[PDB]
Amino acid sequence: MERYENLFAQLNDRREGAFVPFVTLGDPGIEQSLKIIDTLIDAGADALELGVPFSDPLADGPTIQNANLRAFAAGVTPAQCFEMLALIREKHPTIPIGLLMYANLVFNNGIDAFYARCEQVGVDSVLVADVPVEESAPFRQAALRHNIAPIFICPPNADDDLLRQVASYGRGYTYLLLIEKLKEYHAAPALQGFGISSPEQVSAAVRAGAAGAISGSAIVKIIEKNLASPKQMLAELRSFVSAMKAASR
Amino acid sequence: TTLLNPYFGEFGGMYVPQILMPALNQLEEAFVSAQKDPEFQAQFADLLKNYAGRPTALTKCQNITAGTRTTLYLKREDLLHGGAHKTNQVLGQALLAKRMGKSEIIAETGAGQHGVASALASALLGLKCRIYMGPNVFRMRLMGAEVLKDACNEALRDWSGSYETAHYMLGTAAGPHPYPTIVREFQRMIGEETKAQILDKEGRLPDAVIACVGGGSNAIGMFADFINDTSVGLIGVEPGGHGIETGEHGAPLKHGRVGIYFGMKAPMMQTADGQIEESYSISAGLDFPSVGPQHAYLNSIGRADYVSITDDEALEAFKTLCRHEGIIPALESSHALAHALKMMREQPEKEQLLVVNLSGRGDKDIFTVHDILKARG
Ligand SMILES: C=C(/N=C/c1c(COP(=O)(O)O)cnc(C)c1O)C(=O)O
Ligand SMILES: [Cl-]
Ligand SMILES: [Cl-]
Ligand SMILES: [Cl-]
Ligand SMILES: [Cl-]
Ligand SMILES: [Cl-]
Ligand SMILES: [N+]
Repeated sequence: MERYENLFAQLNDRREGAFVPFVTLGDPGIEQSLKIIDTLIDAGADALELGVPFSDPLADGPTIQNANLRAFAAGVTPAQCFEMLALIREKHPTIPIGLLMYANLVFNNGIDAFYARCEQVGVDSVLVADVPVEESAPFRQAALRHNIAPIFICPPNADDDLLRQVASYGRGYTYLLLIEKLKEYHAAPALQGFGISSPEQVSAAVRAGAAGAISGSAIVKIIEKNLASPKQMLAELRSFVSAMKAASR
Repeated sequence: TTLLNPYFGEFGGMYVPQILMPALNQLEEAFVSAQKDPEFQAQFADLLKNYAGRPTALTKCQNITAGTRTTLYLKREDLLHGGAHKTNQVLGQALLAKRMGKSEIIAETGAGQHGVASALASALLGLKCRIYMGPNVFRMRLMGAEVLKDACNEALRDWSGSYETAHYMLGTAAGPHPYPTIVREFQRMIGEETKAQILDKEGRLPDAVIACVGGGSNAIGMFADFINDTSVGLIGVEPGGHGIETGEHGAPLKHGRVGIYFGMKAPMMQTADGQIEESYSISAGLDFPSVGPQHAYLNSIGRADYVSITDDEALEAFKTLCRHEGIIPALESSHALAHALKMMREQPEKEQLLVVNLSGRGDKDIFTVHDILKARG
């Protein structure tokens, strides 16, 4: 499939950017996670980024770390995450679905088998949080063999060598934390994922030349605040995502 | 791009978020520079001699081996300032921090030995030291320090946008390159002295050198200078806990599977679906779910052999050394002594010259051992 390319071609035709929320799968539970995700799509997310709960989330801030313990406190396993993903894709055929993974879950039972399972359930991209581009070869290759876009993080410090590696190696989108040199090097469209919390920041990223903005923790925040209020969780999620996406048009 | 090979065979690497690669590259370049700098080597040697107390003694154990054909020596890292081998490499990493123009230190610790090692080195060299997830707590505070597998996840978090100012003082020969290499090279005087000392006393190399293995720093420190001496056996001793059969142990190298965690590809204890399991040992210092990649490599090629020793075997060796040599060993170190005692006792007419790395002293363990002895009766 080519969901990311079709999405960016359509967003360009509409002269708008992407808004992509992150959520941890199974947070606070499988049932309510599924409803949370449908609310985000309902509210107007252009793509998703979904986390699989891992015993040691090294690259996660405090808000993200709490999401994983909530999911473990619910019993969420990687196998249950992949059944969730197949159910999400069966309801939503065109939205791009990206996974944010830790390397051990990808490597555990074979790298190729992991990306094969991603292709089977209809995942579009995988970002492996603790695999730098210098270590990425077997992951990139297995991803491309199963029509999965390997996503790379372009950090703020990135020198020119890293820019050309990220531009050459990534697909789908470039995870940004620079825009002109990525475009110059024909990189995947950049999504700013650094401190995306306000509709103004979405508009400021599109104006900077980015294709869109990833809000990697603001959604997780809204979930954490309304645990004893599932209905108001979904209504608060809906209003925020709507405000962020309107800022992209 | 790196100056040095980040892998030992298939094991090792730099499996960290992209944002930490500049810190690792900076550290590797400073280390390579420092190893060629006679002034750095002289300053490190000065600290090891005049502050830490090197060289440490090599103690013969005639009382323990009487009536057998085993000769047993203990390399006395328990006599190092701070009470364990950890002091060697925190002094070197603290000098590397200063070489890079840095003035803050971040660390974590299980048995407290490394956290207290990080605190004392930081106090001596004027570094601001902050420790995550540690008696030991009061020592670190006395020494001016602002104070778990997740402990190892605590510091990386800060070292994130910190490394321009601070240095992460990793406490064992594990983690992402260059740490397994740096920690080996800053511990290898253990084996260098042992070789010179055994030669002087016995006129020949040991038949085997034996060391406990958590992450692997005291063992690789003892092993390194003997790796090219093909007749010298290298024996690493992992914690068997309550027994490998119970699953409550710390022996991933023997009973575990390769995975990727803590910045490295290495054997680890993990669930069937790749969650990192919790280890167990009577000794907090061996309570580590993985092992340094050079040990995994040395095992894979057959150069080093790895065994396990249970809590009860370690306890018996602890008591044996106390009563027959008047030395109170760390419970970590008692695992290595226990395996040597087994080599002797199983084959008492085998002629063998053995060195046990006595990685630390066991004052820290006397409460723990007292409660077990009393609970037994
Ligand atoms: C983990 C720690 N120490 C472990 C230790 C060990 C195990 O660590 P290595 O495998 O890196 O030597 C061995 N001997 C002694 C006296 C030790 O204190 C710590 O103090 O944080
Ligand atoms: Cl859809
Ligand atoms: Cl693709
Ligand atoms: Cl190299
Ligand atoms: Cl030199
Ligand atoms: Cl020599
Ligand atoms: N261990």
